Amino acid sequence: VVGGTEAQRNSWPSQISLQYRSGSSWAHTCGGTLIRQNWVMTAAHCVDRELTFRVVVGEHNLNQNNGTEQYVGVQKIVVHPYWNTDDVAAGYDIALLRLAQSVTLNSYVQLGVLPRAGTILANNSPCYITGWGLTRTNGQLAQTLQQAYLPTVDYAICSSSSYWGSTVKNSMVCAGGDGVRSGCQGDSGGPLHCLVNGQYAVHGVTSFVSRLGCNVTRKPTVFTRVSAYISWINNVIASN
Ligand SMILES: C=CCC[C@@H](O)CO
Ligand SMILES: C=CCC[C@H](O)CO
Ligand SMILES: [Ca+2]
Repeated sequence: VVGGTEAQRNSWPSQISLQYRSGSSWAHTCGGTLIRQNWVMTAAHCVDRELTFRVVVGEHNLNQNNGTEQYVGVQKIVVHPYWNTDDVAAGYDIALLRLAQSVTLNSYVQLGVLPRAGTILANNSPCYITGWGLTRTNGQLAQTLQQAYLPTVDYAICSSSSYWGSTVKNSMVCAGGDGVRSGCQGDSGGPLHCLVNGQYAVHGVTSFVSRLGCNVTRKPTVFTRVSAYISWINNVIASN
């Protein structure tokens, strides 16, 4: 997250860190959202490669022991059937991971709330992006969980020539674009928490940003719209 501030360690309990084994050590690669004690929602492009993955819940500081972490392996990866690695702009950047074990819920580990199917947020709705991703374009990962205010930018506008144009679809949500705050490499798969009816629900899964840079004016961060996949999500967790 570029232009963010450290989050209180118990503000976003559904946030998880997706990591892969590099030889003998583990490295953070993406974010994700705990939606079931044994299910995690993330971006399909985060699990495109065939590597060994593990999920960490109740995490705050990646390099320090917080005394609240839970490490669990991933036994099943269900990528959306229409996902195409070479065409992220086509959408469908979403995947579901069945964890090898059910995590224990507590003050630092909670389930994220999903929106009602087909829900569209009004332009400029209040949302927050969270993650341990790059704090600067071509920079380095954040040690502590970062958060940033990132209001939505509706489709009509986001798909206009002055913004993303035809690269953005109605199955995506755009947020930010003030040239100061944004998601960045390492935040992918993470949540876009939006305040609706006095409650924060996960309306997006971080998908991509501009090739020019992370924080670019008129180039908001693009997210997979969760409300457009509610049926698919339930169908998967119902038969797996
Ligand atoms: C926050 C998303 C970064 C994803 C990049 O790979 C796209 O340029
Ligand atoms: C296992 C801890 C996460 C490591 C990070 O990717 C950077 O050191
Ligand atoms: Ca830690």
